[PDB]
Amino acid sequence: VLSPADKTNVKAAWGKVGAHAGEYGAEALERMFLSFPTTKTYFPHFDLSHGSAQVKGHGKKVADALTNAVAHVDDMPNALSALSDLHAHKLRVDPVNFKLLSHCLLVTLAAHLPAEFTPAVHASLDKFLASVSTVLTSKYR
Amino acid sequence: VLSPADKTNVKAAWGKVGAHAGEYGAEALERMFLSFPTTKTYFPHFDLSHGSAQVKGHGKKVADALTNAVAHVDDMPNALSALSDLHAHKLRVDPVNFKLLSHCLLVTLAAHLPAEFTPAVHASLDKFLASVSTVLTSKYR
Amino acid sequence: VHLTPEEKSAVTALWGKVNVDEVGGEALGRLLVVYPWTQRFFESFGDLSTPDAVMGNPKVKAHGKKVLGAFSDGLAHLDNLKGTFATLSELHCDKLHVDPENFRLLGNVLVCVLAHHFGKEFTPPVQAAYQKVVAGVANALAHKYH
Amino acid sequence: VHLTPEEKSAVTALWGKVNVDEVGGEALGRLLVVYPWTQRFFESFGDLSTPDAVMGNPKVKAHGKKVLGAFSDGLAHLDNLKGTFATLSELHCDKLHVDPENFRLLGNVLVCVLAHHFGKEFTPPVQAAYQKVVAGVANALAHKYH
Ligand code: HEM
Ligand code: HEM
Ligand code: HEM
Ligand code: HEM
Ligand SMILES: O=C(O)[C@@H](COP(=O)(O)O)OP(=O)(O)O
Repeated sequence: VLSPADKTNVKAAWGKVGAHAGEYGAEALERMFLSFPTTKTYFPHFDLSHGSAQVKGHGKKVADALTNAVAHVDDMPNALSALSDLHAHKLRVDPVNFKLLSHCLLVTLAAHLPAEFTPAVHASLDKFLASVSTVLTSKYR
Repeated sequence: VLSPADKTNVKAAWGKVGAHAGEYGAEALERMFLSFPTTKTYFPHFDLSHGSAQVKGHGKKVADALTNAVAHVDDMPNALSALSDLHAHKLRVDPVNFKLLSHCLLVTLAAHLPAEFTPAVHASLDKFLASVSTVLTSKYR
Repeated sequence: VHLTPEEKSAVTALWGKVNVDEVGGEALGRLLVVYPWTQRFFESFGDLSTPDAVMGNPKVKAHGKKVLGAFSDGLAHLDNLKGTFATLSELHCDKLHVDPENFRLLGNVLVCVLAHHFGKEFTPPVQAAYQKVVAGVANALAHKYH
Repeated sequence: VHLTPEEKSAVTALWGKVNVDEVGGEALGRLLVVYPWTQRFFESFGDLSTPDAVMGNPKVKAHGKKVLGAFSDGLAHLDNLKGTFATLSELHCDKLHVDPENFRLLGNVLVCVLAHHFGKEFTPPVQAAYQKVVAGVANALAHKYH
């Protein structure tokens, strides 16, 4: 549950990604694939090699949904309705994976926003990523 | 989210538990202590031997909160706030353990309700337990 | 896995009484019902829209028997599950693309079917040994993923 | 711990530039702040009611260098993180009663403090050998639990 310090903090960090959110969506995917190889069973159709176009474009898709969750921090459920549906009924990623990719988004952020990735910004993003994960998997059954 | 049939299913399996709840809560707990020994780390001050009455007394406690959640199945968040406060701020039980105990509970019912433990009814109880654990860890951070 | 001999005896004597044809059908089908997303792999098995369409589907019933017969054969190799399951590990990775976590879902669903069937006979200590066996299989199956 | 030499030479070479003091202090305090329930084992440390009351506490701090302190040494026995950690294993269990899961939590905060700190240098591939390291640690710290 995001408190007002939480949303403020996510609004801030996120603001600084700006223009690189896609660059970062893609390396978050690239850290995951390599640190958690099992995550790869969902992209058997993608080239997963370094600097693949598929991954890169996928990086942006995802980045943009994150962005769109930042903006609608108070109405995720509605901001993300279409997407939970997509994940619950078509993709069916096992819920446990949401946490492996959240964690790679954290690392990536940490590594690119050293001044702002403070303990409380860290704690905030974490709770963030956790509630978008909860919203994606909310219609699984 | 519990659908009308999940409710009906849980109102009904729980209804047969009827008077064994306590007994059964006590069994869920030993199942848990034995299969997932990491769970004993929260009950260091307990006697964790077969038939300990500390166990028999804790089981009934647990079973009464399930019984209450069932009875307030339409307002579980409020019915159990009190329990979430407790668990979030005083026991500080890592979330992962709710999932292990919900499993020993499913196993215990499975074992006592031969007849009622249908696929449909298994499903319902699984979603059920999962939403009581979600309520209980809701205030963790 | 590291089972006592009183644990590998219990596993083994019980297992002895299971009807694998019908317990594989019941554990695979309860999986597709309680963890519906698991159906992602079985589109070609037909109708799985309802619990009875799944549990009675003859393809579900016939796949469940393949799974447990396999499961049954590693029970003879408790001391070598990795070796036992390595070509099925590669099969599931390399070709079917099954997230290993599926494997831990089914061992738990297996554990509730045994309880369901043996009743009082699946005691706390028999469950704790099966919990070990199923985690051994889950892992042995997941070994060769890459 | 299935580590390639590539992987190990990667791990070893980064570690070498680690200030254990500041990294172990920052690692244990982010834990206390991110996952507030891990705090249940340190109330004796003082005021932990704020990221700063937390970040700043000498106790958390010195308990961080101490903990990172023993992490450093297992990296010296990546080949046996099971006997390198056995005693610390039974003390965590048998005296301190820490749920091993906290162990997983720390590994994850660790890996984010390394990233934080080495920015550009902690690469997808360096992150991944590290992920194998903090998971063999959690597992060796966790294996004498009973
Ligand atoms: C933070 C959590 C996540 C977010 C915001 C997210 C977002 C997205 C978005 C925005 C799309 C594009 C759909 C479209 O318009 O075509 C997508 C598709 C997809 N997602 Fe997710 N996703 C998340 C977690 C996951 C995870 C953890 C996995 C698997 C490990 C996953 C597997 C997939 C796959 C396989 C696709 C479709 C690939 C394709 O056909 O291009 N997602 N996701
Ligand atoms: C579905 C889940 C759960 C329910 C309904 C539940 C319910 C309860 C209830 C009613 C109490 C008694 C409080 C009182 O004194 O009024 C309690 C206490 C306690 N529970 Fe939970 N609990 C759940 C999950 C867990 C889990 C998973 C663990 C640990 C692995 C846990 C550890 C504790 C501990 C250590 C206490 C303190 C009890 C004592 O010292 O007597 N609980 N819980
Ligand atoms: C848990 C222990 C398991 C064992 C021992 C096992 C064993 C098997 C066997 C023997 C086969 C056929 C191999 C072949 O055709 O060469 C197979 C195929 C298959 N397995 Fe598994 N399996 C297990 C779990 C799972 C789980 C949990 C899933 C996913 C929900 C799964 C998904 C599949 C699929 C999709 C097929 C191919 C079916 C087809 O189109 O023919 N299996 N498995
Ligand atoms: C991640 C791997 C960890 C390692 C290698 C580690 C290592 C240590 C060491 C070397 C000690 C000193 C013990 C002594 O006096 O002999 C210690 C004490 C302790 N550790 Fe761990 N630690 C780890 C993680 C954790 C975590 C995550 C927690 C809980 C949040 C924890 C809780 C404690 C506590 C409560 C003590 C007692 C401190 C005291 O003496 O007050 N440890 N640990
Ligand atoms: O931790 C284990 O799983 C291993 C070993 O092998 P690796 O799979 O780690 O390569 O010993 P075990 O625990 O089965 O008795």
